[PDB]
Amino acid sequence: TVMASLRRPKRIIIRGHDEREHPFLVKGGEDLRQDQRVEQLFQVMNGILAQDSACSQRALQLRTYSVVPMTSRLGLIEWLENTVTLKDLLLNTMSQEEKAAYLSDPRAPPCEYKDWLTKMSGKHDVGAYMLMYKGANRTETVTSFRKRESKVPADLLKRAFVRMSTSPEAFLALRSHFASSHALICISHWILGIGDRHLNNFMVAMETGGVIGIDFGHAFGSATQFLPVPELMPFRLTRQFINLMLPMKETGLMYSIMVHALRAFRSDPGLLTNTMDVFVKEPSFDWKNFEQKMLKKGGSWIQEINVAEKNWYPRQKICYAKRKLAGANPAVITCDELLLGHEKAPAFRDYVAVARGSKDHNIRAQEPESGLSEETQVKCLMDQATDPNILGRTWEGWEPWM
Amino acid sequence: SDPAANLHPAKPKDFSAFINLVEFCREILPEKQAEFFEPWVYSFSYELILQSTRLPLISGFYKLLSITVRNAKKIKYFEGVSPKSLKHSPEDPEKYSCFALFVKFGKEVAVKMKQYKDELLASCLTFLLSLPHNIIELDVRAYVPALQMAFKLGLSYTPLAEVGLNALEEWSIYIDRHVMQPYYKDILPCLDGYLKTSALAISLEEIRIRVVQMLGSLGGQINKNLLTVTSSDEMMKSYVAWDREKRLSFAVPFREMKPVIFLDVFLPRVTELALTASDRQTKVAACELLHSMVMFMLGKATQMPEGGQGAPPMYQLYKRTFPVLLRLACDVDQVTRQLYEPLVMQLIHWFTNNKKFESQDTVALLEAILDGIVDPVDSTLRDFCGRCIREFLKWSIKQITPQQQEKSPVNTKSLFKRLYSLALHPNAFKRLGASLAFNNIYREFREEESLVEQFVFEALVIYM
Amino acid sequence: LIIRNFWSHETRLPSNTLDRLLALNSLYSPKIEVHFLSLATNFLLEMTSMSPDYPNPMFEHPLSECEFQEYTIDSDWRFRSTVLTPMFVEELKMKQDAQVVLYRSYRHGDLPDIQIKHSSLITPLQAVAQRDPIIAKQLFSSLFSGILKEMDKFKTLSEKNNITQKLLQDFNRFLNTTFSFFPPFVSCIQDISCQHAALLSLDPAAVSAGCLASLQQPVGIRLLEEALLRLLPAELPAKRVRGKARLPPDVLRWVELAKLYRSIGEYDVLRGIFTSEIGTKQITQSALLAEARSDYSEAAKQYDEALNKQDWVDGEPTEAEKDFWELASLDCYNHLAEWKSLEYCSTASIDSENPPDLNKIWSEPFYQETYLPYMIRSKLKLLLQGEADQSLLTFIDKAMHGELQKAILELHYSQELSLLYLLQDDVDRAKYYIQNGIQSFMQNYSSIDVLLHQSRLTKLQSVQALTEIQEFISFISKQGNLSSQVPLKRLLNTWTNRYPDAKMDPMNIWDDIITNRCFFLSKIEEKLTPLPEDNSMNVDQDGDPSDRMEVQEQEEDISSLIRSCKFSMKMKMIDSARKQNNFSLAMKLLKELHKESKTRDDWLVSWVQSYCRLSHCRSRSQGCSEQVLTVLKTVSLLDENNVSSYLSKNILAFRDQNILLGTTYRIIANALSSEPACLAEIEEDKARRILELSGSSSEDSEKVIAGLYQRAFQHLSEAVQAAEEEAQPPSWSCGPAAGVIDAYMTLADFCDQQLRKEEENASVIDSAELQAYPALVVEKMLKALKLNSNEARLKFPRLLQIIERYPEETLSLMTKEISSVPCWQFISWISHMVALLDKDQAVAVQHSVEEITDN
Amino acid sequence: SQSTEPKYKPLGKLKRARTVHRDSEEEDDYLFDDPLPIPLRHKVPYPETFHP
Repeated sequence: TVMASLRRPKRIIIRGHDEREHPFLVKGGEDLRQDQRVEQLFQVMNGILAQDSACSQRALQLRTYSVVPMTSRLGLIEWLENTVTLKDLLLNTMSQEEKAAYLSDPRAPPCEYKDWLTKMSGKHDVGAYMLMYKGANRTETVTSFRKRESKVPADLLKRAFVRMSTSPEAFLALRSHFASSHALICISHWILGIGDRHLNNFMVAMETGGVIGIDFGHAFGSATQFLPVPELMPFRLTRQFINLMLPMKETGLMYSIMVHALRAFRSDPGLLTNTMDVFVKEPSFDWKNFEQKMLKKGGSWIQEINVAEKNWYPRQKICYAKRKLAGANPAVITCDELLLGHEKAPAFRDYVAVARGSKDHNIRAQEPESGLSEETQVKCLMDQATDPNILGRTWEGWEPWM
Repeated sequence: SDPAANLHPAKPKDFSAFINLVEFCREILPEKQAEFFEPWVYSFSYELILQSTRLPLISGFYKLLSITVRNAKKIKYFEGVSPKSLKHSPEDPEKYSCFALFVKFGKEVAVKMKQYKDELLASCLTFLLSLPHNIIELDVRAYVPALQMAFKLGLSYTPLAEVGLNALEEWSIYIDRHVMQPYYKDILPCLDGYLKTSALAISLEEIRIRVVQMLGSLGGQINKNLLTVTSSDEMMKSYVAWDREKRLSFAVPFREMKPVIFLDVFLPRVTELALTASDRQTKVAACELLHSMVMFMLGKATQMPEGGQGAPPMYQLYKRTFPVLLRLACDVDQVTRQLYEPLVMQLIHWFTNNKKFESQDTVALLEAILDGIVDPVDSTLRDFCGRCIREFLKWSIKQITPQQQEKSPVNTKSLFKRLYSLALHPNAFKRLGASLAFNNIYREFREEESLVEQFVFEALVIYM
Repeated sequence: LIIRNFWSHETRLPSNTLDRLLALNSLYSPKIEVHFLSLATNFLLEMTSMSPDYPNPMFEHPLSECEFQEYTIDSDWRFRSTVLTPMFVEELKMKQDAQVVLYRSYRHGDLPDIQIKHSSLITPLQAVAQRDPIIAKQLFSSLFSGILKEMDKFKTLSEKNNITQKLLQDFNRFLNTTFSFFPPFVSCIQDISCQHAALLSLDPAAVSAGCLASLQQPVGIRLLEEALLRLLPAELPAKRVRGKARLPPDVLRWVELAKLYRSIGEYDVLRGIFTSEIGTKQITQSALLAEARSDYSEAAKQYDEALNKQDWVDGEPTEAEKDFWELASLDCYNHLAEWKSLEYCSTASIDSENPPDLNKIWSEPFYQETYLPYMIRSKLKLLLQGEADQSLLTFIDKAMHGELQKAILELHYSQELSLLYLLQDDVDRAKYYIQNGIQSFMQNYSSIDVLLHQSRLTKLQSVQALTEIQEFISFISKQGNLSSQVPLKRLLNTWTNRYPDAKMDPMNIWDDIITNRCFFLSKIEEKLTPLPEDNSMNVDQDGDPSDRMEVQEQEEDISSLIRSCKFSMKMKMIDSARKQNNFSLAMKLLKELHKESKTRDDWLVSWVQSYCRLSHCRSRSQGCSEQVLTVLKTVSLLDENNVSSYLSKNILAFRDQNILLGTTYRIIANALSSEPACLAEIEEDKARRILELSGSSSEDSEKVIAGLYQRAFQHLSEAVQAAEEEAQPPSWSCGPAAGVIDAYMTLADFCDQQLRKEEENASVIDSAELQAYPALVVEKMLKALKLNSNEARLKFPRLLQIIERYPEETLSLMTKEISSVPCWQFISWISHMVALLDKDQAVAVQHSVEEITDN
Repeated sequence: SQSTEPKYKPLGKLKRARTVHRDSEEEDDYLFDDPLPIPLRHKVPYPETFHP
């Protein structure tokens, strides 16, 4: 079976001598050593979470699948059964009238975003984002982003979970598992500096509601330092995730899970920091491998010529990871990444201002640059994730509306 | 494929004599403290094991062996043979030979008991769970599934529950904790299944009391494994909707208005009651209502929709319903059997018709039959699925025209190719299902002369 | 049937098929609550046959041409049991008149028959609804929804509003007037209210009470959230209405939702609800943060500060905030095992007089639910600890003089009654209460859904405690176990081998188990006192104890064994509490054990090491100054000759004490290096003590740090030398290897952190003393990897990095030492080892890669 | 002595224990080793309330 996705992989089923079937995904022309190393990092994270009492009392574990490279151009990836893409679930939840209008219709948010980029910047390419960054105001961006958010149904995840479940108990269990898995994934991805979290990089377990993260191409600020359109977001906490907990707020279960996981991670960081140090200084992780990977896939269209140029320094990535594993402001870290990568740009000041805040509506701009507690760090992370100023200037493929 | 099927004793009087002898030995043999049974353990066990090996379908040998092993434990016969071949015979070679013979017979019985059922299974489980703790301490895993089956059947058959409880207590008390620790997550879920029935021969109240005491005595570091199976895999299942949309719209008639209700919200509980209900009246009512809803589903699917939209797709619903119908058509009951076997035959005849063909509904029916024929637990369902495959081919080759077969799914060629794939599958039950299927088709296969001259050498090579 | 036809007749049930629903709603009594759904469904569906569309067939066309034959009737035989009978073998007094009945009709053919009567679906639906509560529930809900939706088309707005108000009043009456609390009935009513809008105004108190009684908390939670979302009662915070005493309706729904979520066991949602909605002050947020950080002492202090404060600049807090504060302070005192405070708090609000009258507990329902369990638990714990007071027992006896109070005491606090009687002898009766407790556990566990993990885990802990209670009762009820010492030895071994989970069980379970076990040991010590009223009279009368003091001098009488078992159990509880990040409880238990710890050398050294471990764990989440103060308190007990005398006898305790002291010195040095002027920030005595402990002649801020680092390295090296210097047998399977692995990893981690600190910042000093660091790291990590340490296995690539950085120091050392490690311990880092083959520093891994290639 | 005719057997008091003095008045030698005692809990609401 050919999978309808990027690079068009294929699914094969292997019959073992144990009288069982083992589905696998065959990927050709794609190095997968980075994925294997990231899975090993997640296994180390799982062990650290398992040895902590507060997280063990809630069973906080990241779901890890198997990645095996057999050649520097071919490998095998374990196939998860009874799982679906988050984007696919959101699209299938919508009715025919809703789907056609978002999918194929003028004035739709996928088209309104491009129309707004054309309006605030006389360009039809990647430079429109740069011109909008230099030539737009916070009020206009916030109002336009809210008006664009208002055009997408506000209870897609809730309606989907209602439709799958048969009893209120099943709905409660599915929603709780989804929220806990997403919070753990968000905090673990922020610690590892993983970006490019669009709706096709999340897989939902349709039987239990769990969430799985896939397709780890960027690591340690690669989406904030090397992309033509930078990603100033720690993780994906969009309108649908907030609306899933309809009567309550994000300062409850998700906040508690993130705080507990961050407290577990920050205690004795030696094992984690050493493992990511061994990860970051590798002879097979040269800039050539990164540019080949980013060239093969579309992403933000990094192009054959890179404006940010080669600034690959493994010492800075591990230093930033160690800094954020201590008390540090996420806004400071992303501004440092922007300074490292986007120094020779005409919108550097606007990048820094948008990523830092305004000190009137953001809690992360009223805090010091270091020495933050776990609760304050998680609060700043949520504030930076849910900021309409940052979310209204993102890449079109990220889809900040959903 | 069931071994103890369509088989009768040559001399019915000898079986009655053996049953009377076993029942008499239950009362007489364990008497007198077994002081006098000391020199007869080996002489009894060897002959009983030889006769049981020669005749593996008689439970009386297993019962007699059960009395034999029980009397030995009061004697203590197997308290010093655990080293086995480390020392040849420090005290007595008879005890060592008896130990070795007992070890091998139990492992074979555990391996062979997976196809038995009813009385023969209850006797095999009792015999294996009455074994001394040293033999279980050798390999725990081969005896685990015996404990699980004994507990599951003891949810409805008290003596098996008592035997399993005693075996679990002995294993937890005498076997070392380090070796028994990994298996508790496999054992405790069925005790949880026992405990869940507390809302509704030793009566079940004392069985639940003993289960509670066993759970408490295990300790907090172990009894948490009581929740290992739950909240994972199947336990989440059957809690999800069969279809994300609603297909069966029913307009209840009244003299004033016609309110609309949906009958697909009743389907899971109705099928569950029709399959497994203790009371007979609710089972009959559920079976009748399921028959009515199957008729309603067929009529709604075949009805030309009044609206501009197409026919309502019943693929998801048919796929959940068709496996249940196959199970119901081969029930231990006879009202259910004569109610549902003609239903399955009629469904095959309808889905093999000229009108309803080359569709996903026939595909769903065929894959349901072919999945049932590879059931690794139920053999009656396997037989019935073989008979369904015969009927399917017989009505597929007749109803269709000689034309309208090129590039058409659900054909003779396609059915053979699925059987050929099943036959080459490394799993043991897939090959068994393919062989049973061919054994049910060959009468219809040999009649078509044109079909034979192209389907004999390939089938011969495939089955060899 | 006669009564059914009487009620279905006209002038008693209108046939307008819309007023009939209201008539059935009015025709309800709590006595028939079990069968009410089936009765109402039968009454609704009985009028379906009066429609002209009932007799005619449903589907007008068959699937194809199929001639149906004469009706086939199954053979109605007499059922027999076959599961219990001999196999391969060859009365119906009331079953013959209660045979299987049948409906509809059948017709065989070569195609299925879809041309069926319209009654062939209606009749079996109601037939199976009458014999199953769930099917009746679904049928009633579907019929109600359909009738409502169809009446929406054929009614005006005023009539629709009137009938919805009538339905809401009827549902409020249903929820308020019931005693059986049938789970299908309340679930049906609440679901029907949930799927509609005008029914969303259902009374929250009745919903909460019904869902608490019938355990339909998910249904109640769903109803409350849709009521909070879809209603939008008021969104004006300026309070446009006139000012009055009553609390807002939305916060009442929030309180009920919080109650349901607390009952279901989800404390994170409860904390979020109290943070975002109930809480309106700044002290509440800090108290909730302290509670979430498991710092119950600070949270309780803040709760009392908020409760006694009498002047508010912002404004008077709402009553919901105040009762939440009181309940949370009660929970915090329960968590801290502060029984004397818990008892006051519980008895404080009953009366203004100094002695409270406990009878007023039975006055209000609010007092019974929130104060009674805490008061009972605190008084029982105080009695079981050894204190004397009769208030609880007088209250218990006067309450069981009644019948409702006795019933609701027996329903929940059956274990407490068992312990209370067992204290005051009465061994015979307490068996009845413990059997009642076990049966109530069965009922409560069986009444909980399988999708709720937390409640079943809590009930598992409860049944563990109840089983231990019953086991002790069974042990004490027989006089044979009193004689000799073998049954006491068996019980002690079982008790020390059966422990709660350290990482997974809360402190309440440990507290209950430990208190009950200590009470049982006290009772068995009191029972096994010498028979004469004067001590040692029987001892001098008989001759056995005279010769037992000479031959059996290895151990002492039962008192010494009981004391040793109590000490070991309390130390295990202390370690569990330290692992679960509960520091105040650990401090309390450590002081209580200190009272009598200094009577034996091993007990004293174990207490000192446990204290030091707890203080080391406490230091992690504090500032540099607090770190320094904590470990400065710690350091005064590991440099004493009185315990060094015993440390000279046992080599394991010496190694552990050296490890702990090295850890203390490392913590001091790391805290000082990460914050200059921290020594100046603390008083002169502590600074002088740190200066003396440093051992540096200079008075600057760097020589002291260097001296403390040197002392830490000296103590860690001393510990590793003590471990290596034949401190133990080879000890295969790594039995006592935990301490050796700990010493290896502690020294290796200290030296590795020192090596990392030199690489990060540019070095100006020669630092020639670090030449022994990397070889030490490599060698000790290799022995730790040999001893099967997971941490060394995940820290392996650091050794390769060290080899790359400092080749001539340790390349040959690793090459010699890596050859003895098992080959299967390098599978995880196989990629690094095969990518380190074309480099100069490859000789070390050639043997390993050859070994794994061979295996 | 009032055991009573029925099963309750309500107990007037407890023969067991009743010890008047428990533990050393010294109550643990080292103040420094353990942290200051938690403030004693204080509460003074208004009694005789209806549904508080």
